[PDB]
Amino acid sequence: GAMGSMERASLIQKAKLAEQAERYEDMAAFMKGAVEKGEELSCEERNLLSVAYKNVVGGQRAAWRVLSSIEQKSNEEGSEEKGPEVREYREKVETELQGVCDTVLGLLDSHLIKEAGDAESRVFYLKMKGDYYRYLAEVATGDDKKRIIDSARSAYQEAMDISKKEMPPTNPIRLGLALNFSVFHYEIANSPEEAISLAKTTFDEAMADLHTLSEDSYKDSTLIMQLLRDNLTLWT
Amino acid sequence: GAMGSMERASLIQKAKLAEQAERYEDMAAFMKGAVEKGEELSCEERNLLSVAYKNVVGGQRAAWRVLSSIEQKSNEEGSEEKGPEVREYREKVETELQGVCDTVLGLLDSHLIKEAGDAESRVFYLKMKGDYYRYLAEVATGDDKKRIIDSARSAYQEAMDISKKEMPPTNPIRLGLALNFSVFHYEIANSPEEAISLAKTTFDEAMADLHTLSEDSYKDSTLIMQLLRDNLTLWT
Amino acid sequence: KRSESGSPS
Amino acid sequence: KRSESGSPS
Ligand SMILES: [Ca+2]
Ligand SMILES: [Ca+2]
Ligand SMILES: [Ca+2]
Ligand SMILES: [Ca+2]
Ligand SMILES: [Ca+2]
Ligand SMILES: [Ca+2]
Ligand SMILES: [Ca+2]
Ligand SMILES: [Ca+2]
Ligand SMILES: [Ca+2]
Ligand SMILES: [Ca+2]
Ligand SMILES: [Ca+2]
Ligand SMILES: [Ca+2]
Ligand SMILES: [Ca+2]
Ligand SMILES: [Ca+2]
Ligand SMILES: [Cl-]
Ligand SMILES: [Cl-]
Repeated sequence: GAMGSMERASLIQKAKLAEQAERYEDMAAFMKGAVEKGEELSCEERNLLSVAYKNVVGGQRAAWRVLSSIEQKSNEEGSEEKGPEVREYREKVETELQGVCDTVLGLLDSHLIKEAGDAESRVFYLKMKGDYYRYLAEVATGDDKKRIIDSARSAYQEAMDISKKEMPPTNPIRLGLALNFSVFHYEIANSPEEAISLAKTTFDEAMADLHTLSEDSYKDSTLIMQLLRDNLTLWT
Repeated sequence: GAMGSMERASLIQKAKLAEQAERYEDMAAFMKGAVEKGEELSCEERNLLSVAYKNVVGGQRAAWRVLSSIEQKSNEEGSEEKGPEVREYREKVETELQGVCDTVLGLLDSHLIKEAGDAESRVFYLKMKGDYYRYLAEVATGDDKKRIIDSARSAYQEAMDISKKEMPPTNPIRLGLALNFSVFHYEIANSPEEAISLAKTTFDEAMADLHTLSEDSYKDSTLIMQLLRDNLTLWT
Repeated sequence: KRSESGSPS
Repeated sequence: KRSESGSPS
């Protein structure tokens, strides 16, 4: 596309600059360009891709929630008729959000996942696939919602199976995957007990493996473990 | 343009929704559409236009400063050569910023200012003209900079002349104009003494008129007076 | 209050 | 530290 004429290394360099400038739309466009060069991504590059799109979709999700809340209040009894504008604008934001999710899922399918053979890369991409289907699920309604939910579940499950076989219980990718899958269970799949069980077992198995880690790795793992703990406190 | 098919009232309604959702690019596009309907703007609508573009250009200015700082460090002695990418990306952001400023100045010239006859509207628009020329001046270099600086000065001066004749010293528009013109003097025009004198006299003349105001108007005026005071403390 | 998911770095 | 300008409302 528009980044076809720019060197891979220049795209990565500019993605890092965009991050520093908090220009996340630009960062995402640069990283999309880098992916489309067709080479596999390094660990650092994978994280740049994730940071970029997470921030973009994050703003869209926050906006969608604001607009959805206003729309829901408009349909209460006693609320005055204000015309189609709230629905229209919520739909506009929703369509843009779905577009970003579709873009990410497209990159994963063409061809990041199929070329990812190492556990660290494959789990990372399958987790991302689950996350972006989860974001689609947040705004979906009806039967389409069922299929989207199943797609998220399937991606997370494949990632979980690999992570349990190939990574230690303290591995930050494994921990972040378990965290997000537990959120899926609680917030999307109407399965709070599964969410709680997953978070608890993940936390406890990580706790038992902390003794193997360096100071720096200990910091990395315990940061994510704290998020599991925070959710468990909210949920119980 | 793209908003040509949407009702004026619907554009205003959606601008307010966009503000609530912190979607300032959308807010600006809606307000541009509203202006292009060709009717004059109410006080509330003028404030929506200002809020929208202030937030858009604000993000661009913050990004530009980050990138300019990196670029300046790259040209220090001992700094390793990293290629054209920093300059290129700074130029990209700069061009987008200049585009937004040009859009605002275009709306003011076609035809907001010429149709504005009341002091509140005319001063508001002339202040905006000064502000957006000031933002252009921040990124300008050389002789072009001189002309841009003069354009900012001229707009602010016309606004000041009207405000002094037609508005009380505590009027929030008058106060905000004096504040921004003082910033122009200090940050753009290399005239710190003029900045200090303007801020001091503005503050003192407002102080002396506070006794005429309601509780609510007192709050409005004193908020802006505090900004004058904050700058004076920084500058002296 | 919403559940917290991970934050990329 | 930069000078503060007004904030629209
Ligand atoms: Ca090449
Ligand atoms: Ca009623
Ligand atoms: Ca309406
Ligand atoms: Ca829809
Ligand atoms: Ca139970
Ligand atoms: Ca402990
Ligand atoms: Ca609790
Ligand atoms: Ca009409
Ligand atoms: Ca060197
Ligand atoms: Ca380079
Ligand atoms: Ca330039
Ligand atoms: Ca002096
Ligand atoms: Ca006092
Ligand atoms: Ca001082
Ligand atoms: Cl819309
Ligand atoms: Cl660029």
